[PDB]
Amino acid sequence: WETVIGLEIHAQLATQSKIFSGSSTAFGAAPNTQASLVDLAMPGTLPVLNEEAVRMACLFGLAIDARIDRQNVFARKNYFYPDLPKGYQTSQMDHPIVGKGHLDITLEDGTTKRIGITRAHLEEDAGKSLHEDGMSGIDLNRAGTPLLEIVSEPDIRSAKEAVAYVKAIHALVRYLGICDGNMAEGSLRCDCNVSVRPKGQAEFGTRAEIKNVNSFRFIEKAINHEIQRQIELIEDGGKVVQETRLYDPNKDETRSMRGKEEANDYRYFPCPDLLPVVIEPEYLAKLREQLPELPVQKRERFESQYGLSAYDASVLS
Amino acid sequence: MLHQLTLAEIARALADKQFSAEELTRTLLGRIRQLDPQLNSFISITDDLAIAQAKAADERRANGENGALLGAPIAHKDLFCTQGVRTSCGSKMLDNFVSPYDATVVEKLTAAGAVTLGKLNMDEFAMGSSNQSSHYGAVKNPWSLDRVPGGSSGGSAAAVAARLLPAATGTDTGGSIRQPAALTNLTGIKPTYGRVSRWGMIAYASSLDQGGPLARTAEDCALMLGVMAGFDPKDSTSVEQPVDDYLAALQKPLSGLRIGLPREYFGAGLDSRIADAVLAVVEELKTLGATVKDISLPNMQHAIPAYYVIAPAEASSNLSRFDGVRYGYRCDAPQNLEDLYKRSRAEGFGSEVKNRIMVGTYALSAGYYDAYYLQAQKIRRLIKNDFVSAFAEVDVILGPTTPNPAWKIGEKNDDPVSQYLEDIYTITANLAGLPGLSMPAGFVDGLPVGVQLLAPYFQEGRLLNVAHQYQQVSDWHTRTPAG
Amino acid sequence: MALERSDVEKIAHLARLGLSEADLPRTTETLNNILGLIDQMQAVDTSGVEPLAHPLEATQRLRPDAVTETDHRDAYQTIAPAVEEGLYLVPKVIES
Repeated sequence: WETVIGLEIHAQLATQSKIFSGSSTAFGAAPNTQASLVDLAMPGTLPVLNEEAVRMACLFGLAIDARIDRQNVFARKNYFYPDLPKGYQTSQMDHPIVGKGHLDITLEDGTTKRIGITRAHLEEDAGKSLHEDGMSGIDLNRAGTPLLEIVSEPDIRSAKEAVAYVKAIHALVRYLGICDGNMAEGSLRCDCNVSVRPKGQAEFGTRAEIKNVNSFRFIEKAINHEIQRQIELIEDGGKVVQETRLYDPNKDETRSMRGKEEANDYRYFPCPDLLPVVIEPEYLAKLREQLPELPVQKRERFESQYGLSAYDASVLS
Repeated sequence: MLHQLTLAEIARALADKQFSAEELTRTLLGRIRQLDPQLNSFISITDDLAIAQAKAADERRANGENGALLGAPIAHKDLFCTQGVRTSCGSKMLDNFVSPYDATVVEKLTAAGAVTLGKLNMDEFAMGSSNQSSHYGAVKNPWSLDRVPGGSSGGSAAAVAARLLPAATGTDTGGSIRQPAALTNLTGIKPTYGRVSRWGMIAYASSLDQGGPLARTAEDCALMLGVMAGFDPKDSTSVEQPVDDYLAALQKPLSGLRIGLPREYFGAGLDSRIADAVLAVVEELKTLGATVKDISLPNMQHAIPAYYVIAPAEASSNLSRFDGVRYGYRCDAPQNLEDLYKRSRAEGFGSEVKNRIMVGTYALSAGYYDAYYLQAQKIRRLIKNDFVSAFAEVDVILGPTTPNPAWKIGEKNDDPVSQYLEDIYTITANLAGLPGLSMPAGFVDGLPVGVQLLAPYFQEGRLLNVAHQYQQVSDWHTRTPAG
Repeated sequence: MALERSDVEKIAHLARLGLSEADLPRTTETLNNILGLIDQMQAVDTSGVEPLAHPLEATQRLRPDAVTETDHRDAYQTIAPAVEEGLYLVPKVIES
């Protein structure tokens, strides 16, 4: 058996004002309190890109050792949903902020393997529905919040490797001061594109996308219980269908949220209101000088030059 | 006797202490509400805000502060958002929508010292060039009650031409200002893309939309453009440029100014009458002391399809926000969420907007994208290239505006072939993002026709300059008493 | 270049449109005419040349992380058709 998985990590950037709006980010139980004129998607209103957002973006791009493009254009992800105020989600399809990087992930049992990251673009969040009371209520308190969608290359294999990769992303981003890192508050989220295939045949093994995974333990358990599930499904044959599943830690079972009848056409195209932002090598030249010392190399530097053990150096770093 | 209004003469008269802005606005409003139902050019007339703004215009005029135009009566399009006033764009969808925020253009103009009377009728989201698809009723032309004033700014042109108002605010999306101006013997100017901000201005085609003033004289729309231009930090498409001295740019001679007359502006679509009406203007411009040279545009004919691929596409995304969850009009019986979307967007507007959104979605759909949208954009690029290649020797490119005189109502309104075959010359400037100006050439069968002139980037002062030099040759001022 | 009622159906599903049986033929006809108009551009070669999304060749677009004041509750619901404790009421079930 060969388990080829993938990871789609959404990181919530810690900025005061929203990416295109002027409302605050951090907030408590008060609903609809962080929605100005921009977030309500009023007719005739226009969005303006945040400075520290793209700054932190290309900062992460520099930290991950990726070739940053000179120009990047925001594209539209047109889908209709009550949480989404406008008729399209401002993301990045072609020419993202960050592309093709690599992260040194720390594992156990000897070798410390390197994993690849295909891209890392700027996305946007939507509203939130809660179960009440009847009908439902949509809260745009989190709507308009800047997002960083780090999409990883399918080089990641075992589940433990995946947990290690999520921990490495979390640590690096925490060091960069981009996101809070607290998964409990709902800042750092991720999805997993897990797909297994029997060694020898490129055949069989449909992809399974498990969404909404919180803790590292949840990640590990869900990925395992999905891998073995797919293994059984291929062993029996049956019907290998593409669906977007979810995981609940209570029963440790995989549930299907939506049945994919056909490939969803989001209709991507360059956004006509927002012009492509040009990041010059001078920007990167200043940010590289502003770049903090990476934890993964700082603990190893705590091993090399200063007399210290692996354990205490790591927990110190 | 107060029908002969113009912002220059009105500022001069108010400076002469003849009366207050209140008397002017009350008399003019009196003229409005009496004859309006015959042409139906206005949808709503706010009296309280008008009289308040008039008194404030008086107290401001007392100390003569902050403006070239003080207490000038100007109306706005249903596209521009207004605090307190029902912005609707002239549609069933955006009906009963009182915007909680104003617009940069309305805010700037009012802060400059201009009284707003109310809102005039327009096409649904600037879609259509006939103003017959209006939910509030079709607008009638002051010269011919059986024909159309144009679109998608027919209401403004009809309002100003019919002596109701001295100056109004219009839109430019795909030749939606030049055509109504030409059909109503008016002077319409479109600024370079990025000059006038779009904040508050509801978009139909983001990369094509641009707000421009519409008035009787070039001087008037110069006085308006001088105010309504400039950068706005809230808008991303706005560009920073300091040239805003249009009023002083006048009275500059046409000594040895090169003028381009394209071959493609003379084809099989335009009638000979307007052709002679243009050649007379060219000869008169030669008498003014300007030189004329033949220029070429290889990709001018290919301007018509590409536009109707780019403009709908963007719209199909721009109008995607109109679902009725946050504002506008909501379904009476929403069985489902999908039912809410589909029914609300169904009972928005009829066939025109819906079908154009359909063609837009078809153009943006997976697969057809590269063959249609990308194609149209690259053709647009070729057009820009042709323009920047042409303007290397020619300063201003002149030609005919509308290829056909005004057509009657109840005819080919259901048929879009004639609708599309109208705007052929006027869309090139929109696709290229160049500043344009339509000034009336004369009259055909009692109906007014105009000539369009195009200029290079960020120098509208020159086009309004040749416009002013043109104002010296032949004036059509005494046209107000008839209608 | 050609279209059936189901093409118009799927386009309607994408852009979310309510269409009855009586409106179908006329819409198909007009749409086919429009496509018949746009199809002329395919004759022209477009190799090498780049697309034009925006008329002006503008650059960076930055906005500082400056927080702007927040409005009150009452200003939102004045136009909103559905309101409960400051939230928009919307049907949850999505099918067909």
